[PDB]
Amino acid sequence: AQSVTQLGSHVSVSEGALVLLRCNYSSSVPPYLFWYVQYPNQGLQLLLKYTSAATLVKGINGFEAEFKKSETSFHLTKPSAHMSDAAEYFCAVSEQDDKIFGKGTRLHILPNIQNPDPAVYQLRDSKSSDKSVCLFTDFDSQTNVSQSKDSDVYITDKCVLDMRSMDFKSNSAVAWSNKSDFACANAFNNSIIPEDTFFPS
Amino acid sequence: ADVTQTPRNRITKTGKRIMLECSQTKGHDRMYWYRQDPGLGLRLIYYSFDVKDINKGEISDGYSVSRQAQAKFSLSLESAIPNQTALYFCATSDESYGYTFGSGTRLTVVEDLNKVSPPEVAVFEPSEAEISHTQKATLVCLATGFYPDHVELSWWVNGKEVHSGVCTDPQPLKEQPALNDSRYSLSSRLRVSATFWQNPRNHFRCQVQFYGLSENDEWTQDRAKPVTQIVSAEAWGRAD
Repeated sequence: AQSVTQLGSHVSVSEGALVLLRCNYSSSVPPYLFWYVQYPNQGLQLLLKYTSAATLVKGINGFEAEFKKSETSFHLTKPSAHMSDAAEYFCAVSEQDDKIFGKGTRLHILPNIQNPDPAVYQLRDSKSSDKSVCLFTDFDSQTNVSQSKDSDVYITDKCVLDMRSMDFKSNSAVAWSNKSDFACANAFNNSIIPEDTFFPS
Repeated sequence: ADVTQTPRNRITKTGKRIMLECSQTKGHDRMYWYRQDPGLGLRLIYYSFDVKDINKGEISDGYSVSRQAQAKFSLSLESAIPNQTALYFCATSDESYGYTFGSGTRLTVVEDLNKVSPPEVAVFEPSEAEISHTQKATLVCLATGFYPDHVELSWWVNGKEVHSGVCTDPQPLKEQPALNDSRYSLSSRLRVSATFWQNPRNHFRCQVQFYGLSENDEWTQDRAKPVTQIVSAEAWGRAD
């Protein structure tokens, strides 16, 4: 192999939709090819590999990949995206008869949110005197959260929780500041939020 | 091939020699050391086909290796620098690209150990307004003021670790982005039924494992030595 190319460090798929992660290689002689997954905080696990036998290779969990010589590709697919598919995926190739990894792609699964109920809530320190944070939650995946424009205001990326007790998934982002004039009513002013976001009293 | 590597986690100062060790039980000729960095995948440092063969990979500069035995392949950072901060993976292979990877070594090189600092951790209780509006209750944990960026956060409800209902930020943010040795902060949420939160019998704990100094390290400040340690915060359910 000269090389292996995955493009898009971060990609999205809707929950329930076809997963397709793209890999291309450059090698005149067909190489062996590999897809590895890395779930967060863990090591690398082999999903499947092409080793010059079947061109349609099947791996665990309904993963498959077709080796296509004529388009120099080995795209990884799975029938339906589940929230537990959130991971980094690396395609890789044999080189110099003795050893190479693509740069990886992180798969983000957008939850199917049938009844969004966007809201900004204020939360109080269990102890404290008296600190608090603001929680933007329950929006669908047409909303994204922008980073803050006040350097004393901190705002996290949106994060999806999959609450198993009730088979319920939700998005949220957190904001906080030690500043005196910080109000949750203003915390997310640099983001485009739903026109019907709930702002309690 | 139980492939094992040591250490698992390590913090070091710039300029120290650091040694990482890979061992195997299956006696494969071929052993490898890779580093992983975000956006770059796994890059090969060095590799070896026998006790008498060492070969450079793409990023061998700053590193040396020794193949001391069929079973063992050692990686050294001769003089550690901050851009050597990374996850390091060793691997063995058979003669048909059947790789076995070790579980990883997380290495952080810092310039000045005086800046090491454990997190402050706080739990923020659910909004009454959320409870009323949704019949659900989101707890927030905040870990702040920590350095280096080398933590693990978990949630515990009745003394058992929980993964359901949780989301933790994938990376901490910098408290002072304009500073090379800025401290970090990290958030997490744990959502339960408003029923479960409502029970004044239920106990919730956010636990942060911090990786810092060891007992070996000199400490000259009046503040607490910032050793590897756990920092928690808790809350109890309210009837209301």
